[PDB]
Amino acid sequence: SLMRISELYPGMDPREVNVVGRVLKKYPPREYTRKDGSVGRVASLIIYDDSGRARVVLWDAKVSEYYNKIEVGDVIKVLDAQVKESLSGLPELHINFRARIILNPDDPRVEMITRKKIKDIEAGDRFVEVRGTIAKVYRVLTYDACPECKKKVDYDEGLGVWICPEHGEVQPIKMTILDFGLDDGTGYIRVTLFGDDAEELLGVSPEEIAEKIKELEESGLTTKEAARKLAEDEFYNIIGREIVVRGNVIEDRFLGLILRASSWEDVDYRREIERIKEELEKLGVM
Amino acid sequence: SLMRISELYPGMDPREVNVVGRVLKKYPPREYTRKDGSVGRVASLIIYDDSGRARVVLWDAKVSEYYNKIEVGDVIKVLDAQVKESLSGLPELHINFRARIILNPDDPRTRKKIKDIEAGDRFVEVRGTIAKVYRVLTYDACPECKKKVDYDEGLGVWICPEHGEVQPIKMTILDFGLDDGTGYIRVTLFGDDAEELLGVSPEEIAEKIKELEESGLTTKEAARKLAEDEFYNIIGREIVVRGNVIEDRFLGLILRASSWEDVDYRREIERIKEELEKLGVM
Amino acid sequence: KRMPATRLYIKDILEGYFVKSEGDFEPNYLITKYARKVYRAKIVGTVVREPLIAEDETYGKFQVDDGTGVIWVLGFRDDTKFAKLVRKGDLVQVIGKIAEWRDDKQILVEGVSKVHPNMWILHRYETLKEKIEHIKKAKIALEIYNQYGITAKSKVIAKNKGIEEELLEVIDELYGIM
Amino acid sequence: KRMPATRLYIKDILEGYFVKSEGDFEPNYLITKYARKVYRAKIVGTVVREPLIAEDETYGKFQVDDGTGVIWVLGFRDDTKFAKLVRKGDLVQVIGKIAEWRDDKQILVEGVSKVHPNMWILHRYETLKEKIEHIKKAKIALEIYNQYGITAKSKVIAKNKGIEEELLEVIDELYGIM
Amino acid sequence: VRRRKPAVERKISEIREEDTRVSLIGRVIKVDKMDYMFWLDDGTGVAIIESESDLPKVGQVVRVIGRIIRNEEGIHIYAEVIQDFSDADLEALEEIRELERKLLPRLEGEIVW
Amino acid sequence: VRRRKPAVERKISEIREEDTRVSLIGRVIKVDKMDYMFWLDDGTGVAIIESESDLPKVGQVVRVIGRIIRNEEGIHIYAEVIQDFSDADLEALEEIRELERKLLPRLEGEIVW
DNA sequence: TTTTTTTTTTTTTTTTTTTTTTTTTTTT
Ligand SMILES: [Zn+2]
Ligand SMILES: [Zn+2]
Repeated sequence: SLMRISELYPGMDPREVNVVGRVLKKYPPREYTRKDGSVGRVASLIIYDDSGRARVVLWDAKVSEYYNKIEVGDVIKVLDAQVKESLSGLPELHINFRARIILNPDDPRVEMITRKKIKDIEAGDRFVEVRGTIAKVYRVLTYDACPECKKKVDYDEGLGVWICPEHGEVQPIKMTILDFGLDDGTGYIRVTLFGDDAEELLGVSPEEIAEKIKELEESGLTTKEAARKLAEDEFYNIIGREIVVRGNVIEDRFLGLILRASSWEDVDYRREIERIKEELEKLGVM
Repeated sequence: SLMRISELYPGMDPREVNVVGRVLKKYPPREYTRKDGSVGRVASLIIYDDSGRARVVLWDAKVSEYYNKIEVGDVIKVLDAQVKESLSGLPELHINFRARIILNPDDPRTRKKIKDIEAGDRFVEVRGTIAKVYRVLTYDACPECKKKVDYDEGLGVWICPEHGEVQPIKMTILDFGLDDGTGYIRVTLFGDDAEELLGVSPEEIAEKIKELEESGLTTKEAARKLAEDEFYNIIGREIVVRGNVIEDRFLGLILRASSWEDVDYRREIERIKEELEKLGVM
Repeated sequence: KRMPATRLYIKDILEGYFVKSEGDFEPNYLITKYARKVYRAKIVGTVVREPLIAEDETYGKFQVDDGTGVIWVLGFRDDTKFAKLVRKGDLVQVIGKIAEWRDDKQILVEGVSKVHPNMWILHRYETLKEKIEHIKKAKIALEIYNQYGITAKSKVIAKNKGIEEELLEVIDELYGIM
Repeated sequence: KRMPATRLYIKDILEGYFVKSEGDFEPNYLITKYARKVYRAKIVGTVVREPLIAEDETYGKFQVDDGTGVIWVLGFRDDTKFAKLVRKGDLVQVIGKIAEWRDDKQILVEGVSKVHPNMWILHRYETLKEKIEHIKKAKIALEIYNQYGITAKSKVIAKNKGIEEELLEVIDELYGIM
Repeated sequence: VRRRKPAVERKISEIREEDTRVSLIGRVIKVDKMDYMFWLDDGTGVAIIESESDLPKVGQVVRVIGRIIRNEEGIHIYAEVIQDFSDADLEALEEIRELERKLLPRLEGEIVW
Repeated sequence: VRRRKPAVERKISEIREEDTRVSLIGRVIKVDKMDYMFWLDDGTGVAIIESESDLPKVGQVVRVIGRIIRNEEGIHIYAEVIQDFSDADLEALEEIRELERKLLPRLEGEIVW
């Protein structure tokens, strides 16, 4: 079969299931309770081919039959397995009575192991890719955040500790906030980057930003005033840079559409030129 | 003839008797009284060859004919003599009318099932499973008679009642039971045969017996303990034992095994095929 | 006295009728479907699983398969040593007392030792020979029992035909069980 | 609202018609020869001279050449910082408001940053694509204007042909200028 | 209660569909030390024996007790027990297998209570 | 009022007599570190580039903007700007130069007021 | 041919901070 892990989908015919993968992870076998009250065994592995990864779940006698025979780095071939949706929406291979596994198979596969213009953007838009120029820098600042939920933590002066409303006493991490604007030639949209993505774009450490914010606040400025000042005085160099942002669009009750960018990346010029060539062909140029 | 003195037996055919021997001893001629009341003569000599010694008894005219002609160191050839059992159970050569002597001759010189076994049985072959291990121990023995030797604290030497001051050898004793499917019998192996079955040296067994005795156990208690604790692995093994059956006044039939050997499976299968043919299978 | 260990197929032990002696000193025995009174068993098979030794060393056990059946072999206290001797895959000969636990017959190990593959062949030959010998004798004894029962006349007739008196009692006991 | 920065050739800015809004809050804009209303400009060129920073730091300026024209880029007061960023020879992308000083169009710097040579190529491709798109739309809008002018009927016809209502007003304003 | 099914003695050519655990006796002709598999020839056929840990030697006579695995690639035996049958009299074994085949059903059928 | 003439994009082989400031793109083949001159090859020819301060490396792809100097020794370019064009897709640049050559004159000529 | 002597038997098991969007004019 030429089938790849990327082609698996939940509820696909087990008779079509024929994939190979190298074992990346093996988890310990576990007990589980059956509907009849008895106790069975279940064990999970993670495998991958040239296309992607899949969880492989060995059930009951399949654990005794194969689990100790498999090791990390080995390749297995999986046949006739049921495909289920994992808790993260991804395909998993269930090795029940019907399924088979071939250890280190003889198989040829073994050796191989949305763009939207700003003018079209709407409120609540999800997974939008926008390529444009950084046009304005609103605010640059850092706040103490919980390392788990990334929410703002409060300093308790009575106990001398940092308190997260969700996780209690935590060790705070410095979270960077970058608010700017982006222009694509057909529209303008506000953009917000957080932590590691913002630090990567700014090219300055969050600890260094915190020190500069402190100097500004000591001079008689509030947190709001100091954040706007640092963006204009030190991070104005970022304006004019062409970037690709991906995120979801939320509508602020006065600020308008704000693009909460999950990631940013440098422009792939050949990809962009190909998009333009498509548009030129539509106009009757080529 | 190639016959040796060691091959003589009482009542053997005098026509087969043909031995040579050097004269070791000559006793004086004596008179003896005949059944008819007359008086005869009899004289005895001791001769030996490369195999053993024999008393030679010259009767009546054979004394006059040969006695003075023979001397110590001379070799004689004895023919056609009657062989009798001496008072010590050994063969003697009787030189009567029929016999001849040549002075300084020119001469170059059964499978039985345990259910069928009885007390006093001799040369019995029994194939069965080792079922129990009674005792494993070693004792100091005489290298000649293999009997238990006594240590004398006054002289610091080992004394054998039969051979005197001797160098003791360690003798292994293995007492176990054997089962053949039709019966059960006690078995005893000695020395080299027992060591071969146990797969442990007698010196090593003596050391283990010493450790057990030091702990507060007697020789009897230590022998039973070592058999159960270390030699229990021998149980379940199929073997062939050969020996004589003696009846103990309370322990019952004990098979004193002269030898033991591994089972010849093809020989045993052939015996079973014979039994199957008798049942109308083949 | 010490009665014999009977060479049998595991199937014959498993299908038998265990008899618990009410006396604290009387030996337990089994009566096979072919009216064979068995006090001790002698079997030859393969150890199919790695032995089971209880952590507290109170018991040790191992499984033996001979082709006709599968039986457990148990050693208690220091007798756990017997189970430690064997390993998964060993071809062994076992002698012991027949026991019944949870209505399943088993063997209380008296001895276990590794055997040559030709011993397994010898065992099969002996087992079949003894089985035929016993069945033919029990068939004649059953006819005597159905005609006369357990009487002084039937005991004389049984001796004349090479049948032991005990065999008629085993038939009567088996009829009482069934 | 915040209208878009239009990607154009420097020549198109230079040849345009600057429109000064009379209101103190209204944004100034430019109308190109192809009837394109431009509030902000987005250009990609090379800095041809070392920047000019006034000694008193009141203004900072730098020159950009794109092959089709040469334009000055100005930053005032603290915005002088933009001119300090660049150096002679840098290949940069500039966004800003179009201004006219001494009847010469220029760019009031909003942002300037160094770009990869492939960005200059991407800029040329986008500039040409947008130009063709605009010209074809303006040609149809000009025919509508010559036939009907700025009427309720012409606005409906313009929407049907994918033309914005604002485009007809730009044509009328351009005719008034010329 | 899934009691352990005794290994059914078979020849490679006589393996049945309903058989789940078998006992085969043959000679090793090929050993794959990477996929842990070996080729067993008994005279009646060749079976592919998948082993977990014990790999025999080429030319060794062995007895295998294993579970039968039926897949799209064929029928292979997942070996549970592999014993050295190098000194075993297979002629005698064959003779006793025939004796059991003939006499065992007759002995059971003689019971007329 | 001598306003700065924009750099005219040319190939070395297409340089015209009337050209005073040009933009050339090529690979450096030789650098004279004493006379501050370097040899630029674009595929269509080789031009001698006289530099004031910036000297590129041999084998480096560079874009040069310079004034043309016409003397008895030949035509050399007095380099004003030298940019690193090492990662530049010259295939794409060549394609856009041809698109501009074809379409720009047609777009200007479409104006019928 | 040997040491030393009391035979055998039952029963026991496990996703974030904090919130008011954009805009003109100034140039040696
Ligand atoms: Zn938290
Ligand atoms: Zn002695």
